[PDB]
Amino acid sequence: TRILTERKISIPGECQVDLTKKCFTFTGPKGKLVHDCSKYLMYFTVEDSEIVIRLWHAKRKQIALATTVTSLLRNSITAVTKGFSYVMKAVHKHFSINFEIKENGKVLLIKNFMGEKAPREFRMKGQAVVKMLPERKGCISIEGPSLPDVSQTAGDITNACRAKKLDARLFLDGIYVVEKTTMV
Amino acid sequence: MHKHIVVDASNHVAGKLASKIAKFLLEGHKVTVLCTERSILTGPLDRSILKFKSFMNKRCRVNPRKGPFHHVLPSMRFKRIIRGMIPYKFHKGKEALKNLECHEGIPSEFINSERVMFPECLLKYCNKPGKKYCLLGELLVKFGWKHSKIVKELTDSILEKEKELEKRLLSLK
Amino acid sequence: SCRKFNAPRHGSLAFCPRKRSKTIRPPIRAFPKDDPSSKIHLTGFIGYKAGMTHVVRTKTVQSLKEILDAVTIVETPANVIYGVTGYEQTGRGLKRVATVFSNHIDQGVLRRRYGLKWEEISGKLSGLSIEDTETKISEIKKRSCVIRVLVHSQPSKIPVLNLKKSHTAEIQVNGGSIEEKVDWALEHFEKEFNVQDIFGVDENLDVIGVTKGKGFTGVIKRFGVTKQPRKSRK
Amino acid sequence: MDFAKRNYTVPPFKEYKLSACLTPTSKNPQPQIYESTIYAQNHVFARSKFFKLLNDKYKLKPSKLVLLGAEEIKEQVTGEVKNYGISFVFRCKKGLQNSYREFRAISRVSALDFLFREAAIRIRCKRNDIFVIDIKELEDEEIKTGKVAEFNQPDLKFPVFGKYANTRDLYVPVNTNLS
Amino acid sequence: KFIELGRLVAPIIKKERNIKAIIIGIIDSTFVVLKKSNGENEVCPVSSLILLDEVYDIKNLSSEEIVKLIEASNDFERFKNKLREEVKKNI
RNA sequence: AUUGUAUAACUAGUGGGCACAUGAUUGUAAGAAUGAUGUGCAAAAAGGGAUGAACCUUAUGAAACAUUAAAUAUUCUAAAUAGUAGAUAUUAUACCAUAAAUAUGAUGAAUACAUGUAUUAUUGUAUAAAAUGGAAGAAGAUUACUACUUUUAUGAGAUGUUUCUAA
RNA sequence: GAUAACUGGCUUGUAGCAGGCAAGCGAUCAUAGCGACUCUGCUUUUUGAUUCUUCGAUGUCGUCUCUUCUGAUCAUCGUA
Ligand SMILES: [Mg+2]
Ligand SMILES: [Mg+2]
Ligand SMILES: [Mg+2]
Ligand SMILES: [Mg+2]
Ligand SMILES: [Mg+2]
Ligand SMILES: [Mg+2]
Ligand SMILES: [Mg+2]
Ligand SMILES: [Mg+2]
Ligand SMILES: [Mg+2]
Ligand SMILES: [Mg+2]
Ligand SMILES: [Mg+2]
Ligand SMILES: [Mg+2]
Ligand SMILES: [Mg+2]
Ligand SMILES: [Mg+2]
Ligand SMILES: [Mg+2]
Ligand SMILES: [Mg+2]
Repeated sequence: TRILTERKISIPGECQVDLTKKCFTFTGPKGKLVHDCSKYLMYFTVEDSEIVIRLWHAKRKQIALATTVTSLLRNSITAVTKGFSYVMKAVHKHFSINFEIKENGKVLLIKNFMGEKAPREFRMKGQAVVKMLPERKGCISIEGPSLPDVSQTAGDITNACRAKKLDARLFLDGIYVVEKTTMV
Repeated sequence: MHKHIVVDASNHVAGKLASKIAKFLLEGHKVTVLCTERSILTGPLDRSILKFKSFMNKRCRVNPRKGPFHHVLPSMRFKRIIRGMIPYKFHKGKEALKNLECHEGIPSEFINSERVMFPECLLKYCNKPGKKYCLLGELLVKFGWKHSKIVKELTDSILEKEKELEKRLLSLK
Repeated sequence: SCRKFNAPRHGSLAFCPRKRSKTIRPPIRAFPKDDPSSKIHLTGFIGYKAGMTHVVRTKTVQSLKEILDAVTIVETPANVIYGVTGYEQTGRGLKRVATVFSNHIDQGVLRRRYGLKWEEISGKLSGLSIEDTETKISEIKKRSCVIRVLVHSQPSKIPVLNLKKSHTAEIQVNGGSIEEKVDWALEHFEKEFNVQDIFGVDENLDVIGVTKGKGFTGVIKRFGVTKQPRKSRK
Repeated sequence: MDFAKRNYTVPPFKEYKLSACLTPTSKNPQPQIYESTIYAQNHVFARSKFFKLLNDKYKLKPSKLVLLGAEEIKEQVTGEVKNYGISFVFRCKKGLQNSYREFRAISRVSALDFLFREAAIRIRCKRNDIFVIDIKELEDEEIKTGKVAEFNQPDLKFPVFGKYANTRDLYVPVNTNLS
Repeated sequence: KFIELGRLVAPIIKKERNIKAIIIGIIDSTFVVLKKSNGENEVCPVSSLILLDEVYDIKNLSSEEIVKLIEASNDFERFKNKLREEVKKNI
């Protein structure tokens, strides 16, 4: 338990940040985000183009939270400058899979998964969209301004499209994430 | 000497505020409570559900009509807390309960009347800082309170809008 | 000790306790949801039960069939509109705002409101002014969310019933706009509407009524309990 | 004791210098004298603690002893905070153990009472169960604990989180600031 | 405001705050050493104090010099002062 | 230490006992059976253990005023939410109304060795299953729980001061 | 009821239901599935041991009809 802990975060010039009491507002070219920081028991001071977070007389369970809330707010800076992109490619054996997109990238429709008649629907989270890729012919890319909406949606397709009641070490049919890069 | 007092119940612990009121009634005053859906209950949300679920199990087996009743509204739930402090069976406690009134949010009559707070019951000055808690009306939505949305809108608009001498001294002497 | 063999219980606990109803025309507890896109239309009616016969019909499945079904007949004369209410939303719940009646009210409603000596009480009373009703309709249009009308029946056209008191009811109006709903209902004062306007063929309904009476009954006809053996006393 | 609610500058325990010997007899007149320092609340409690210590190192029963003289020691305090290191032996459920602590206080009477406050949580024993060996003033470069070494560095500044009300009344109106 | 050597302090309650003190040394995260007006040194926790907005330099001073920087109406006279504001609201 | 001590004559009730503390014999064990020393209930008031024959303070006529013991001070309920610190598990009873072998975490705790591996002390969770709707006395409490000190106050035919009745 | 046959109460030898350690079986592999020699528990559902309440009286075994409750779950539901 040290006396003084400190963390610094350097912002770029194109991403503008202004804060009221215990609330953040990020405005840049590729979108907008707002963040609530009132729940934590810490101090927030915006200096000249840098965010400083200080914390006095903490124990070991409170020291570890200072790094986590730093990296969470660090991701929201780059997310408004550069969007994210997650590429998920479907692998199949003896059957084929068709991808249908409805209402401008808000609904993904999956058909003929292992030869079943009932199609599956998936909604998208807040501030995200899905597009096809005609080049690689077997994958799609989820692109959005914010990271936790994108990374939650890709995890939803992987868990819901697995096969149950059968031997999973033999069948090997699903949708799997290939790469995670930024939009630019 | 007996006074009439309007109390804002927000930012208060639920059990500790009801302790100080029950002595204030037994000396013969009159008191009214506003915004009882914003009191605080300490602890996680997960224990506070388990406590209320055990209260919903007690019912009379022979005739369930003549059994323990479970009120849902945050006004009528706050009245059951204050009744545990007062000897409500004798004549001494029957009189003190006739001077108590609680309400949901802020009604129309009390927009201009002042309010008070208790410094022995506020959360910033009662406990240690940095532990988890929950509200009262947040808990009662899961048990079947039909209307928690309209009360939030009407009260917040109310809480937004409020945020020749020397001659007479010589003549009268 | 435990019970030897398993068996379900006799009777339903959803209807305990069993009491006689307080009125002969029960109110409606629920009404369907309104959509602001669709047209303005009523939701209810009042009728009288007549009898029962049977018809036959066809169904193809290829070859046809002959099915024999039993139908029932309800005799429905027209109904007249004579009032408009309004309800608002509060913190506690729905609360009434105002009530506006028409000018000339039939004596059938006067028989319903005032039982005996209805000629004495109705002659003494008097109506509202122009200025009273112009304030109430304004306070309906600004504060209401649910608008309902008042409908009374016409039992004097069926002389078998020996009835001159007319039953009254409340019927919700599901339509486009709240201000548009009041202007529709003010037009229809003292004007009738038939059964053909609301329901068409192939539309499922709900029926609200009162059952037949059977008096003081035993245990077997009330619940369904198995009798005792023949040898038993008492 | 004006600002605080208990006397933290003059604790109940004090410092007494004791001395005793045996009662003279015919076989042995003029016997040996001993001396020590025990920490207690009065000289009667310090008489009982010291006579039990003389039972263990030598076979001297306390019924045959005689108390010579006991005086109290006080220190002219200036007010500078110093560093102290206490070594002691405490009795617990399983047996005896010996440990070592480092503190920071004004005088060695006050630095002893900061040990009793820490021992109320970590050890959970009555105050008569700890036997103190020695108290010494520590100079620099002997500090073996980072807690003392963190506060010894000069020019310290750190704020305070405000959580105490400034009025002893039953009710105040809303928007009065308890600063 | 911070905790430092020379910070002026007072009792916490808004009444009964007539006497002030100066921090001499820092013991721990929650304990401080003061100097009264009489000259005795008291050890007292932080939770009994409130801070004032003034800092002195005591790096070289003696004992007595820090004590340097530390430092009735009847019923008839309360009849006049009530009378003066009585007419100002009457106008 | 005791103002008396000692000696005769006449006559009633009782001879099914039980409990607490210390220590034993038989029995797998028992609110089981049977002995030893002390004090009680029986035959003993008031105050406290929520309630209870035996637990804890405590000697006796009718009353008034002040001081304490046993036990308590958020509210029912007379009396300061008067201090340092830790506990996340719907935690909290002297007799007293149950929990084990075993497996693993955490401390600005200590000692040995190379920021971490070994032991020791304190402490948390799992192990932990029942018959109408439930018992920290209850409402409820995370500063009303647990550990260790100093002050203030409330509170018994107790103990002091005054009036009156009994050989 | 100073003293048995029936209900209730304290106890758990007997009854029932679980645990800890790991010699071995399983084609090699202790722990997929089982587990010797030993050790620690819970429940009141068999049968005992004792004699606290009832002998100026509390109607015994089994069956028929009917309601409600417990988890140590036979199917039905969700996972590994
Ligand atoms: Mg499987
Ligand atoms: Mg039938
Ligand atoms: Mg017969
Ligand atoms: Mg007797
Ligand atoms: Mg008694
Ligand atoms: Mg008890
Ligand atoms: Mg009181
Ligand atoms: Mg007193
Ligand atoms: Mg006496
Ligand atoms: Mg007395
Ligand atoms: Mg007997
Ligand atoms: Mg029986
Ligand atoms: Mg057995
Ligand atoms: Mg009977
Ligand atoms: Mg009988
Ligand atoms: Mg189970």
